[PDB]
Amino acid sequence: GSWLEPNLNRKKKMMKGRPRVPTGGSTKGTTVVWGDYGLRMRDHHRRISAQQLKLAEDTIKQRLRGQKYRLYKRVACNVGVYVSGNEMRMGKGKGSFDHWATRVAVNQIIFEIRGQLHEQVIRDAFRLAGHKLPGLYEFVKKGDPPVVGITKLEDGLTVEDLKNPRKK
Amino acid sequence: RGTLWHPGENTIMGRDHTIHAAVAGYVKYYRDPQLHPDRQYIGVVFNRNDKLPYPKDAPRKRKLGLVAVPRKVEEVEKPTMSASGLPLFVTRHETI
RNA sequence: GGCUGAGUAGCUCAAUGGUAGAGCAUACCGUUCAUAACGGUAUUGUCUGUGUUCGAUCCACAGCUCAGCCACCA
RNA sequence: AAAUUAGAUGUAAAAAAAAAAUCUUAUGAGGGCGGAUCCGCUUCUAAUAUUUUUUUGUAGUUAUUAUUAUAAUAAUAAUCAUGUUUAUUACUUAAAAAGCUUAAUGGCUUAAUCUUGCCUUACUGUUUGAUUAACAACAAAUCUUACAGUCGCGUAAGCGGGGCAUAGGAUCACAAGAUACAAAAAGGAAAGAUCUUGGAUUUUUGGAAAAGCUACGCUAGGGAUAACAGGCUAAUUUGCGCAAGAGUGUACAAAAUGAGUGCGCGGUUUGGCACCUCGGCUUGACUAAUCCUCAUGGAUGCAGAAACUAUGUAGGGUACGACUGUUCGUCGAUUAAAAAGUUACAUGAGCUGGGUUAAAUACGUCGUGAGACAGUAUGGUU
RNA sequence: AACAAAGCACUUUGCAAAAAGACGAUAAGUCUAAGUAUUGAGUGUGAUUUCUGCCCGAUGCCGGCUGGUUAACGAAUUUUCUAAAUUGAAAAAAAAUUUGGUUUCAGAGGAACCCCCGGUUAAUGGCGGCCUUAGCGUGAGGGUCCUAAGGUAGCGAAAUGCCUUGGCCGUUAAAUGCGGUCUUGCAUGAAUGAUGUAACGAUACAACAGCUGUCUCUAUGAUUGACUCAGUGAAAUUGGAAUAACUGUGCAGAUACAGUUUACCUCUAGUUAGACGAGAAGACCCUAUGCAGCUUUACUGUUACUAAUUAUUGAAUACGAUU
RNA sequence: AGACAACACUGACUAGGAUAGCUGGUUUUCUGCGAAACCUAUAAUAGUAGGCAAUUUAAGUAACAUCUUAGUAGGUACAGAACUUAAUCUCAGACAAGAUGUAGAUUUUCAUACCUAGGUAUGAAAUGCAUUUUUUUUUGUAUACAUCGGGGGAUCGUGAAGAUUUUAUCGGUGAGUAUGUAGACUCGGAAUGACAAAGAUGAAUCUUGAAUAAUCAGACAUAGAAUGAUAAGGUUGUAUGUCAAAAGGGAAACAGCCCAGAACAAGAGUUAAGGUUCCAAAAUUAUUAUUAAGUGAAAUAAAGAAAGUUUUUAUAUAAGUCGACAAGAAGAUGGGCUUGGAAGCAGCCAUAAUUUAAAGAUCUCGUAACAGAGCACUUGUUAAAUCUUAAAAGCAU
Ligand SMILES: [K+]
Ligand SMILES: [K+]
Ligand SMILES: [K+]
Ligand SMILES: [K+]
Ligand SMILES: [K+]
Ligand SMILES: [K+]
Ligand SMILES: [K+]
Ligand SMILES: [K+]
Ligand SMILES: [K+]
Ligand SMILES: [K+]
Ligand SMILES: [K+]
Ligand SMILES: [Mg+2]
Ligand SMILES: [Mg+2]
Ligand SMILES: [Mg+2]
Ligand SMILES: [Mg+2]
Ligand SMILES: [Mg+2]
Ligand SMILES: [Mg+2]
Ligand SMILES: [Mg+2]
Ligand SMILES: [Mg+2]
Ligand SMILES: [Mg+2]
Ligand SMILES: [Mg+2]
Ligand SMILES: [Mg+2]
Ligand SMILES: [Mg+2]
Ligand SMILES: [Mg+2]
Ligand SMILES: [Mg+2]
Ligand SMILES: [Mg+2]
Ligand SMILES: [Mg+2]
Ligand SMILES: [Mg+2]
Ligand SMILES: [Mg+2]
Ligand SMILES: [Mg+2]
Ligand SMILES: [Mg+2]
Ligand SMILES: [Mg+2]
Ligand SMILES: [Mg+2]
Ligand SMILES: [Mg+2]
Ligand SMILES: [Mg+2]
Ligand SMILES: [Mg+2]
Ligand SMILES: [Mg+2]
Ligand SMILES: [Mg+2]
Ligand SMILES: [Mg+2]
Ligand SMILES: [Mg+2]
Ligand SMILES: [Mg+2]
Ligand SMILES: [Mg+2]
Ligand SMILES: [Mg+2]
Ligand SMILES: [Mg+2]
Ligand SMILES: [Mg+2]
Ligand SMILES: [Mg+2]
Ligand SMILES: [Mg+2]
Ligand SMILES: [Mg+2]
Repeated sequence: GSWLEPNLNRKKKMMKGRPRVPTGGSTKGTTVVWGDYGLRMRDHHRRISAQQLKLAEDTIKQRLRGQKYRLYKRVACNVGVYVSGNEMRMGKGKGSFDHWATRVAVNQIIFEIRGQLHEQVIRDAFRLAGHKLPGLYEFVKKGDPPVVGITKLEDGLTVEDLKNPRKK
Repeated sequence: RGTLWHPGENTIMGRDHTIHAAVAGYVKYYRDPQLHPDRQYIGVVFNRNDKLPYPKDAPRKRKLGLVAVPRKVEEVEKPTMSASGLPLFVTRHETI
């Protein structure tokens, strides 16, 4: 399949579910692993659609067309959103399939890029995509520390210091 | 449904894999790697302080479970005539 | 549980103890100066099984399936 | 591409001996001491386990090599083998899958699977303890024990009251057997009683033999459920704004224009919920997201004029007529312009009743029919 | 526009004791009728002109077999219990047979309805398709499937047309209307009659001329009420009230709560914005193992009516059928 | 015409004889205790029965509740990528030896042709750097023998043959202690809650006997879910509480929120939540900072913009920061191509140089094309002794 069209059956309906809310000190997906730069969702956890991610990719390609680069996608659309008729009355079972989506936690990388482009050009492309994606996004470089919740582990800060009851 | 736990010391398993108690003791959940390395058993011990699985070399711990009562010494007293003066049984024999 | 009818070639229909047929729907040929008509031929074979008789589409039994009314219907 | 067969882990198999310690056990020494086998403390011996532990020993046999005088000693290699090598035996061989009457989950591989032998306990009666007192009651249920009776398999121990587990409804009546209880004067019997057994889309499955219309309708209730309005919400909208800028604009992103989008306001349209059960005329009030009139910025795309866009601003105005029941909408002709919205989609104890609109009637369609229809038509106590 | 109606058509009625039809807890009997097939009754249509086509399969009715089925009746069968007798058994014994009483099983033959055959549309009712064509369209034409038969004549955006304000024409300065016309008529159609005129209509729709205070746009005048004095003297209604405005709140629309604002006390004539104003359980929807009337191939029943037969009630002959 | 048959007619009036699981009503005081709106069944779902269970007061208690200590059952949050699911990324080869050549130095060892045991030559090795190597005409070790076809090229090549080869191409396979994903993934794994034992505490709260009810649309709040649209004062479970049936203080007003459970009085009494300038009981009480917008002050409007302001952390400065002003800003050279024309400045390709105090084969205007005016960059003058620039955060617009 693909990252926008999974190899799943549309007939089997899926519950709404909720994005992952790490409350134990997890840093999964909060670091650039493949490319040199990334696009991080820094405000809140959402459920992005396959149509909103496809538009974000076209925006980056439209801005970086005619140049050498390598775009990695760190999210996959594997959540079937079944929308019942907004004109229908409550009940009578679940709704029909509408589109594919993906749940993303806070401070997680959406895209990554690696190329000989200037830092400014990549920033503009990511900014244009952040305006067309739901939420607020941030430019991230490779090597910066991970993020535990909404707190960056900067200045030698560790995960054990965030768990220590004594902080003052 | 199925043998998640297996019958152990002083326990029996039912047709539907239900584990019962075979004696009057105390329930114990344990694992016996000597008998089977991938099974967990349920047993019943007579002493609350006992610990299973018992060592394979120690003598079996078992209770009598019987009460002593005077034996019946009733000897042959079968009569032949009823209270109505009738024979309690008549014996016939065929001859050829 | 009880009783009765029943189907034959692709399609539609005959044949009752004795050959297993007719018509049609393609095809080939013949006829005609030529065409259309017409004529001839060809296959596609008795619902299935068993039994009775020298001999069975045919009579007897069982079943498939269709149909008649039944039996139960606490 | 898809037929059958053969394969697809590794180790071990002469034999050990001995010292202490860490626990754990013992119906071992009938240990000792407090209260033989009861109990919490207790030494000793023994057993299991654990240390990588302190080690000692690791031969014999066959062969090779070296020294020594065919044997002796040392080192190295091989060594399960008195046995039909197709060896055998023990241990090990992830998970899933296959199999186990049937879906799915769990479980079984040391048997609940497979193969084979003999069998038919897929037995009769009574009965124990449970399902933290089955199903949050009762009942029909589920698992389980014991005793008596007498059968099967097995060397034996022992196992068997159907199936690896979880998916098949009573009474009454009826029918087939048994029991010997009662027998409406008496002797019998009939009809009853007890035990066993069978036939159920009794499927509204704790178990009625059961089709519709009413707009001619009635009563008791409910607003515990609807339509109008109000309320909450805002998917939607024929309501708007901002942000970013692919693109159009001969050139040049932002004069104008603005794909698919993102962040919002607002409560006008069609909707959701269920807290609660029309238009016109007359006469206003209010909002400003502005049709005209006033001031004004930008406008390679502001020469002028006119218009475009935008910023202030709601004082006043926004008319007449034809069609339609119409708000809406179409059109004619004027005008500086003939813009919108809220107020119970303002206003019916102020009017109107054309629309919708009970009884009458016809038409088309649907219905076997009575009748019905978001249908159409004439009429219909405000 | 509905009913009736003259006219039209169909079914029925032979009168010999009752013509049919209607009435009669149910009869005698009455109306029909002191009538007789040109009479009476029932059904539909609705003067007249021009017309009324196709289908008897389904449903209903009518006719018909010495047929099939066939309740009662009934040839042939069969059983429970008990009394007595016989046989058997004669051991602790039933059991079997015949007769009496008692009580069951049982069906060759044997009615109508029904099955089967035929008839009937101004009886209830029904009156389809799919391919191909002289070149694209259009089908005189041809082939094929199905049905009882496939909507004929005529009419046709209709009182019937959802799409729709159908296309065109005329009418208006402007036509969702009206009239004419063409057709593919969602869903026209021939006595549930089709169609075209004369005459008729407080029917419904549209147009023209005239006329007007209907209107642009109202004004004046008259009488009776309204108003004041005198006389007489109601009613609906009313939990109690010292009964303002705004925003908010809240069983979700406040004179009465919160906050702020404003207002001296009390009447009269006007007015109807609110008091979710009053009145009417008026109106809608839902509920009740509540009702009523009506319908039918709902369930369960009763009748008209049809068929057989004991009895009242006795016979003769012929023929046919089972054999 | 369901028309009329004397208020009434889809069947009058009158007398006699009903029911209503429905609505409404049910009358004095004091005192004690005190629910439920859940489960199961029902021709039921507005009803009812049986349970749970409110009450009465007698028997019991090794009762019940709570904590402590020890033990047990079970897999949620979390976390992780093991098994399973979706998608994505990287790798598919490493070493030792051997062999194969090349320029050497002409020293040593070794083998042969010789000469006469030494030299004479001849070669080979030793030696340094290349070089071949996982199925190869290259074996071994260690490893998953660690990869196979299709398609696009370059070679050899035959009477057409496709043997041999290449890919920063496709698919598959193998490997990864690589990245993510979770209602039907859980190897790891809480707290909480549940069961039972002993002990202690406590307000009898518990069980049983006898007697005997009500209730069976619940609402909201908080947390976490399903559903809806990650809307509803929406619908539907779970945990906890309140209201219902609870007054009182606080939240302006307030069924459900924060406190606290009203037998009646007295008190500048002691406190909770909450508050203390005035309405209005109590501070115009102290300390350190921020804001200038009445922002705000008891119901947070968003993204976003910006010489608002403060603070922090870097950084510039008499080697003159910052700003302005004066001049310069070259040359090979109109780079090559393209084009009617392309001269830095339509487009395409290249953009190692050179000489300078510096000067992009050219950043923004301009020309038909040149020219021309600016920029980057460079020197100089003016001039700051806490005074430059940027980023982040706080409060504001
Ligand atoms: K965004
Ligand atoms: K009507
Ligand atoms: K509700
Ligand atoms: K008529
Ligand atoms: K016919
Ligand atoms: K007929
Ligand atoms: K006929
Ligand atoms: K008969
Ligand atoms: K016609
Ligand atoms: K009023
Ligand atoms: K304020
Ligand atoms: Mg129970
Ligand atoms: Mg007697
Ligand atoms: Mg039931
Ligand atoms: Mg049940
Ligand atoms: Mg309600
Ligand atoms: Mg200007
Ligand atoms: Mg003025
Ligand atoms: Mg209104
Ligand atoms: Mg009003
Ligand atoms: Mg009239
Ligand atoms: Mg006529
Ligand atoms: Mg008569
Ligand atoms: Mg007529
Ligand atoms: Mg008889
Ligand atoms: Mg006969
Ligand atoms: Mg006719
Ligand atoms: Mg007719
Ligand atoms: Mg007076
Ligand atoms: Mg209000
Ligand atoms: Mg008051
Ligand atoms: Mg008035
Ligand atoms: Mg009031
Ligand atoms: Mg009527
Ligand atoms: Mg009437
Ligand atoms: Mg109390
Ligand atoms: Mg409760
Ligand atoms: Mg029932
Ligand atoms: Mg009720
Ligand atoms: Mg686990
Ligand atoms: Mg609610
Ligand atoms: Mg209540
Ligand atoms: Mg309170
Ligand atoms: Mg206050
Ligand atoms: Mg005080
Ligand atoms: Mg004070
Ligand atoms: Mg140029
Ligand atoms: Mg150039």
